[PDB]
Amino acid sequence: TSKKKRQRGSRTHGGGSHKNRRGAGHRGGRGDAGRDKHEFHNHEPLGKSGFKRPQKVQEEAATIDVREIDENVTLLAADDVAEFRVDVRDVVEEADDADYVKVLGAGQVRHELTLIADDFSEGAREKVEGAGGSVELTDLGEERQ
Amino acid sequence: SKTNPRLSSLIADLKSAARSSGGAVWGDVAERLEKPRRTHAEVNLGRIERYAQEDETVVVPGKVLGSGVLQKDVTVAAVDFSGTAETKIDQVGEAVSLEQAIENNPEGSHVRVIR
Amino acid sequence: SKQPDKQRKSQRRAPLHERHKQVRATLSADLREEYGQRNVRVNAGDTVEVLRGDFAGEEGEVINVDLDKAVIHVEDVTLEKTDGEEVPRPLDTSNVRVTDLDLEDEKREARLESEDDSA
Amino acid sequence: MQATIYDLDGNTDGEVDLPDVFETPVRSDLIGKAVRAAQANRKQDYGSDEYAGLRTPAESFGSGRGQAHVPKQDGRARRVPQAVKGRSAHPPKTEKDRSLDLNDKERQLAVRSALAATADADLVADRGHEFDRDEVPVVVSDDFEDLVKTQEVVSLLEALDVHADIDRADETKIKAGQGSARGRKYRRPASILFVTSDEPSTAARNLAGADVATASEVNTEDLAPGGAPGRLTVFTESALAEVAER
RNA sequence: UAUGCCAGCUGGUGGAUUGCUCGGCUCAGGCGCUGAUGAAGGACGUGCCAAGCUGCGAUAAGCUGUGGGGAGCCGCACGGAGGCGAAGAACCACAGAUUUCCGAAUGAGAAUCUCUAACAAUUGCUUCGCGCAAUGAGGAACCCCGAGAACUGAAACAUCUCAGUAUCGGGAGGAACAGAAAACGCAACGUGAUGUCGUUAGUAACCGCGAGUGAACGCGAUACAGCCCAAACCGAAGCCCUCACGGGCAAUGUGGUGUCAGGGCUACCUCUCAUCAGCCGACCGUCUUCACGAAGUCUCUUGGAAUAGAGCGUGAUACAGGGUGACAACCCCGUACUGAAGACCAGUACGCUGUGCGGUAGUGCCAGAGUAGCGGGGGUUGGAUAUCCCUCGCGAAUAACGCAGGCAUCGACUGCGAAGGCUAAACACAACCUGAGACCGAUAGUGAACAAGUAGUGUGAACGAACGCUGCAAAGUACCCUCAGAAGGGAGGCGAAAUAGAGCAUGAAAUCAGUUGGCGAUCGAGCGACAGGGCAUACAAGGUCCCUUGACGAAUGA
RNA sequence: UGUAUGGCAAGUCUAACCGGAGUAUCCGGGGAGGCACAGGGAAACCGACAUGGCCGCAGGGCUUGCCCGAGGGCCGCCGU
Ligand SMILES: [Cl-]
Ligand SMILES: [Cl-]
Ligand SMILES: [Cl-]
Ligand SMILES: [Mg+2]
Ligand SMILES: [Mg+2]
Ligand SMILES: [Mg+2]
Ligand SMILES: [Mg+2]
Ligand SMILES: [Mg+2]
Ligand SMILES: [Mg+2]
Ligand SMILES: [Mg+2]
Ligand SMILES: [Mg+2]
Ligand SMILES: [Mg+2]
Ligand SMILES: [Mg+2]
Ligand SMILES: [Mg+2]
Ligand SMILES: [Mg+2]
Ligand code: NA
Ligand code: NA
Ligand code: NA
Ligand code: NA
Ligand code: NA
Ligand code: NA
Ligand code: NA
Ligand code: NA
Ligand code: NA
Ligand code: NA
Ligand code: NA
Ligand code: NA
Ligand code: NA
Ligand code: NA
Ligand code: NA
Ligand code: NA
Ligand code: NA
Ligand code: NA
Ligand code: NA
Ligand SMILES: [Sr+2]
Ligand SMILES: [Sr+2]
Ligand SMILES: [Sr+2]
Ligand SMILES: [Sr+2]
Ligand SMILES: [Sr+2]
Ligand SMILES: [Sr+2]
Ligand SMILES: [Sr+2]
Ligand SMILES: [Sr+2]
Ligand SMILES: [Sr+2]
Ligand SMILES: [Sr+2]
Ligand SMILES: [Sr+2]
Ligand SMILES: [Sr+2]
Ligand SMILES: [Sr+2]
Ligand SMILES: [Sr+2]
Ligand SMILES: [Sr+2]
Ligand SMILES: [Sr+2]
Ligand SMILES: [Sr+2]
Repeated sequence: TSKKKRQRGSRTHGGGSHKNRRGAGHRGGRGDAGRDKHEFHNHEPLGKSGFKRPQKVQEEAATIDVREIDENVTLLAADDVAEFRVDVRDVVEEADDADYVKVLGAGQVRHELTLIADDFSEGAREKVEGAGGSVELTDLGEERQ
Repeated sequence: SKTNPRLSSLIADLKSAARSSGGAVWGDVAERLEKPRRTHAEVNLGRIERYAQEDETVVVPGKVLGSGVLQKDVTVAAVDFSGTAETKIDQVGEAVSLEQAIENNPEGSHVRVIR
Repeated sequence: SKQPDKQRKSQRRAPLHERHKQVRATLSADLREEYGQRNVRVNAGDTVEVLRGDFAGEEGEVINVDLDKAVIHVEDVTLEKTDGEEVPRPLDTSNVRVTDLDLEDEKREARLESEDDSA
Repeated sequence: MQATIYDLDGNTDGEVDLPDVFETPVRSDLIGKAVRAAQANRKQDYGSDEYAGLRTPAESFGSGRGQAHVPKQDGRARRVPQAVKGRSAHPPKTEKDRSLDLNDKERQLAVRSALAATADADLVADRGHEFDRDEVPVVVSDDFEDLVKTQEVVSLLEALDVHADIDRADETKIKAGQGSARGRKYRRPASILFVTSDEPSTAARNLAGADVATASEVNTEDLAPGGAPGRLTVFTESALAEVAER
């Protein structure tokens, strides 16, 4: 039996005095009203913060950790098997509406991998080079000088 | 009120095994199953590989999911398993329903609880 | 349609020619065998037999067929008024069965004996 | 498991395996949810006139004539919820969403669970069906869809001892209440479901309470009418096979 | 025991309750213009007796014809009298006749009338004659162009909000508007008319940066469709009226050509199936209407009545629904299946007829101005410098040129040709039609189930109810008595039932009369709760209760 | 924005709309896009512990105090 169901015969319905549940006064204004005065509480200060750059001049990268590539190697046998050669561009989903494919270095690399992507971090490299492998850049990743 | 009739049966089966036998885990698992779905165990393999030992049954008071790698020959026991978890477990062990483990281990011995 | 409201509505607010079907009654064994039907529109010359009222098991000639109110008057199916006069009792056709027909009309005799049409 | 196939005379004509989906756990909680979400989805939007009771210029005369401040026009109290011929305060609305969303998998799994509830002989007798048979569901050969007469289907169901169900679902209840005044005067018990493969059984559909279906679209409501599992279904050999990939 | 109090009883008063539904409410599909050939609306008429309503119009609840229909009929509405109908009536579908006056109202004036040939008024064409034509006004909403509030919110308030909402002025159609890029700008080697749905997104943007306001490109979908002038170059090769003769138009340019796959002119390749005009013109579907259509009206009991119960039997591509003296697949209409017509889709698609698509080189022949653009003032938008618009001032280029790509100038690159035009289909609305319902069920639901926009209120604009139910059948109470009496009353009659007898199914409460139990004219007031005595009580649905004695025997306790 | 329940789970849900049909139910298709899967920075831009240490509840083991100790707690280290 719900709360609303037990409210008949209670007169005030949990509202205290019948002088309470009226108009905007019981609320303290309308909507967001009184945001600087009596209701400054748990409200962000008055003012502008920073700037925005035009949306078509904004770059959105395709993020993927070395941990995700490594956990799924046995499952990804549809890609090249060398002395593992894998094109990261064909692994990440949402690779069509993204600017470039960047490989992030978070986690462990228990295997030998030959990674092919647009951009790499200093950490993505150190974790693949120190675990027996190469990092080969794409022809689009040549915008780094 | 638990809407599921078979979670309510599993709990009843876990309760009888805690009483009629020498179980001290099956009743503890049933006590976590009675508690809300948000408090239930949602666990991946990357935790079963880090904390489980071989020849020791792994008991999960919820559902087992499939993110991460499992290399150990552990026999995992849960309420439910994700279709990818069970594929990744039967590859290097055995995914057993908690409802089997009650008949297969009514004493509830040599068992680790993972969440 | 299938709604009780719209069903009774069509039966009451029915044009005069469509009220013909409202005064239909079942045919006897001999008559069903002969004309290939089960029922017929009752006529003022027809003879008939009562199956459901207080007057069940009595025969008589159909003296009137009122389409407007959708009922029939049959001979000897009377009611005695206070002044001793014997006024007719209106009968439903669905409570009656035809023993003998009136084929005085050439069009009705033509419509009944034709397997394509139904009178 | 094995399913015993029948011919149009009522004798055994071989047997084929009963598909995997009939070993799906009977979950009345998911079945019942899939039926309530189906029933409510075909429910029509109602609502009283938006302007009812408001079609008046009624005004109150303030404080002075010794009467309560109620809007009046010609000595009659109009508009306000408390006044006779006034507006409904919180009336039924047309803007309301009377539709229930249900995740595809939950509905699919519920069909499977209801479809499976058809395999257990005890559940079918617990649901209400009157019959004398150990093997359930009834499995009939594809030569069933060719039958045209209903009286011949009766003879098949009389031979299969499964007619005491249509004898049960013959009686009609005349509903208590004003449902009478809206079209729903009668109601009858749900009976046998005839699942075919090409076209629904034009030959069976007139039988007392019997619903007819096809394995490409036989839903939870057909399998479990009113959320109650275990309907005494009768499949066609090609239906029992086609119903597997559902 | 007078006045009187509490409870009940019979009978009223009252019309709640239960049951019922000719009405409502909402959703969905279909459909969708009318009018000077005088609409829509109105007034007055129109019947054997006719007040209301419905219909109709001096031919007046109706006249003709074709088809359907059929023994009956003369509306609502059961009278009396009379009539019509086998010469095929009633009824229905289609086509037509008639169709008073006021009414856009149009000869002129007028409260529906009157006065001595009338497109009144304004236009087009014009035989310059009202000769041939056009506009006018209506319609639930939807649509398009204009005009454009305040309450309210911001906790006051002024910019802002409410909101381009309300209301007002103009106008079109079955839909409207939009529309084949001087585009987009996921900048690309990319998309490729327009609406609309989903999403993009409460994003970008705006804003006393507060309250709040709020796109788009793209994407997925619905539906698809693409063309015509101006000019160049031809220059009367042309158009309109008329049966014709004839007339009118037009060099201030009709007609040809041509229209960013730029075109034209000059010189060649080839060829058309594009395109424009015009003929033909559905299938399928959908929607509405119709034809046809299975099986009991058997047995006994109850009953006023079988649609009940028990027994026997039956069809079902039909067990949706309604009717019928009670619970009906087999009594009646229907329902499934099958088939027929109309409308809509649609003058569309398909086909056909004519035409002719296209390419190469040469040529600064042609390509829409107060325009593009700048400045001042206003307004509006998300438009931020970078929205669209009005207003005042100023004002250009000619494709070898110009506009654009979210600040301006310059060059590049990319895209695209303004200032001329047309355009099917996909969506809006719900008057109209049919259908549907976990909506309402007569103080509800529409204001309106009834005389409903009725009665009735106001000078007027405008405001506005209440009223549902005899019975299976009127069998709607003969006769007698009484009375001043078609009253009412009594007796009596019908029906299962008159306490069903006319606002007549049931018949609550407040309350009234008569009456029963209790109390009662020396007595004190939240009317009672709990205890306990008097008196009162037919049955049923409750069956316990008193005393001697005895067993048990807590705290307590002689 | 919480909570209870249920399905799926490193993924999850389809919207409009299309097909089917027993034709508003219902069955198939539809993943456009939304949320989650990495954060820090106004921006440019860069880009993290599938576990290193110490406690220790529940539970398990043992030769019955001693072990293993999920979740938890206290630190490290890591990205910006
Ligand atoms: Cl930014
Ligand atoms: Cl995890
Ligand atoms: Cl594009
Ligand atoms: Mg015949
Ligand atoms: Mg009202
Ligand atoms: Mg009313
Ligand atoms: Mg009721
Ligand atoms: Mg005049
Ligand atoms: Mg204010
Ligand atoms: Mg503004
Ligand atoms: Mg302020
Ligand atoms: Mg605005
Ligand atoms: Mg844009
Ligand atoms: Mg031309
Ligand atoms: Mg009465
Ligand atoms: Na209150
Ligand atoms: Na894209
Ligand atoms: Na009104
Ligand atoms: Na008063
Ligand atoms: Na709705
Ligand atoms: Na229409
Ligand atoms: Na005119
Ligand atoms: Na009259
Ligand atoms: Na007329
Ligand atoms: Na003239
Ligand atoms: Na305020
Ligand atoms: Na003020
Ligand atoms: Na402001
Ligand atoms: Na009858
Ligand atoms: Na604007
Ligand atoms: Na200007
Ligand atoms: Na552009
Ligand atoms: Na009333
Ligand atoms: Na997606
Ligand atoms: Sr409250
Ligand atoms: Sr302040
Ligand atoms: Sr995508
Ligand atoms: Sr009539
Ligand atoms: Sr009548
Ligand atoms: Sr005063
Ligand atoms: Sr006009
Ligand atoms: Sr197109
Ligand atoms: Sr041009
Ligand atoms: Sr620029
Ligand atoms: Sr009343
Ligand atoms: Sr006045
Ligand atoms: Sr009497
Ligand atoms: Sr006192
Ligand atoms: Sr004692
Ligand atoms: Sr999905
Ligand atoms: Sr930890």
